[PDB]
Amino acid sequence: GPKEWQENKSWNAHFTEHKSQGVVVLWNENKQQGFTNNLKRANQAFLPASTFKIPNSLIALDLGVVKDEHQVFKWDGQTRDIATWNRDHNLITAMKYSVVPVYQEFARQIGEARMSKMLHAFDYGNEDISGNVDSFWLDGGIRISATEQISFLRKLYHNKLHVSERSQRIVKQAMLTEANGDYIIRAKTGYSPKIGWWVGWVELDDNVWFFAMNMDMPLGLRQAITKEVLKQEKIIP
Amino acid sequence: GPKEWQENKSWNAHFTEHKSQGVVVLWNENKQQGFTNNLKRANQAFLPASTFKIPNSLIALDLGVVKDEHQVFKWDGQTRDIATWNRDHNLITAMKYSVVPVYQEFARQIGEARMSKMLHAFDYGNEDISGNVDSFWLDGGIRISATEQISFLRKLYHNKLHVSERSQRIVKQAMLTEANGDYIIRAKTGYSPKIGWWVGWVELDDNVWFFAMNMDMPLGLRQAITKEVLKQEKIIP
Ligand SMILES: [Cl-]
Repeated sequence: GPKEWQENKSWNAHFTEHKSQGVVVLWNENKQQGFTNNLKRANQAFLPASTFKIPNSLIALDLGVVKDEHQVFKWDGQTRDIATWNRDHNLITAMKYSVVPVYQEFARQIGEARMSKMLHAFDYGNEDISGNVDSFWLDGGIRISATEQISFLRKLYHNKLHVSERSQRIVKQAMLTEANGDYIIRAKTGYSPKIGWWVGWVELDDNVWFFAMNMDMPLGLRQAITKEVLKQEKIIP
Repeated sequence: GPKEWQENKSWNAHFTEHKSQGVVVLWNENKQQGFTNNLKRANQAFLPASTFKIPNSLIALDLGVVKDEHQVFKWDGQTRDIATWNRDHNLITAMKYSVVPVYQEFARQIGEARMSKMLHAFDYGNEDISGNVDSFWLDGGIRISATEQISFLRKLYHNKLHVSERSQRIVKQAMLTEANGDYIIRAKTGYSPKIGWWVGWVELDDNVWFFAMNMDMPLGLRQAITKEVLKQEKIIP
């Protein structure tokens, strides 16, 4: 009978087209079935990089480190290389522009004990915050696979994570990336030197498709390759 | 001192382009200043038509008539003129396709006493539900102006309406109409033979512009005219 996970290697063409190497993982929520071009890489655990802003946001909200999505976190006045980082931000814009220093301050206020407890409660990756509490998702020991990202995102979608419903609704709002009359994408990018990510889901009228992709050494290719797979599968026009 | 409200009649060109007549009202949240092509019409009261799905959704959720945005309201099997109505819906798709019969069922469950009490607590228009409990926003006594729509929407945006924060967040999610890297639109269309509406807001990185437009005897002109004003004011590209 049918399998929970099927391999579709025709998606490799979308990586080959860009001389890229990576994995796309899709989960059809109605059918309760997943699809990927590479089942091995789909289960390979990598640094989450800025995809960690999803659980980090949830924890900061649930503990009151972030009061709501409108609270302003003032620029500390240090000029950094990414220009959009050198300004005041709220939760919405800090996630949109992947503003690392804003989330590093969240993480310090959360603190290591609560961060580790919350990641265990979330069943998140290898749950390992070794390193600095304000950088482990960038250069420490935490590792999460694409299928583990799907599992985490499905819990978030269904408000099943062990944080308040309010925290989950606000983070799903902050994840909003694109919407029109055909679909809604809620997602988060991530970039580290060796790995780039895009994880999230596509809401349709009568189904949800969760996705998690990563690729070696990326940036716009993360969304472009993912969208080529979504188009091939007729999920988006 | 500066004016809270200013009239810009140059926007009339976007109406007369289509041999149309109406009002657009804009509110700049950061500046606390409003702009309109027609100050008198901005404050005249009209039937809300399907813009009433915003307060109706809020009330149905707060009273538990609708449990959440996933609850399915099955098609009653009656083939109606609008094809997208002849199917099962949840709150998200019922608002997207303006599915009148789903919301009439909400209104019947809410009932006259609780509907009137809620609209009073919302300060919603003339607070008058005279007419049929399940059609007064289409052919009964309720009236609201464009500036009153703005004031109601600002309360919703800030979670200041009387109902639970949860109900307000769910309805703001259901109002999602369009999103990209430049802006987010949360809005609701309204149509009756007499009046057409588009009300909502545009979220930018560091500001939000509320809008309410109505126009005589309409359909796509509602959004098209509003966007021509937003483009003229450099709110959207
Ligand atoms: Cl949203």
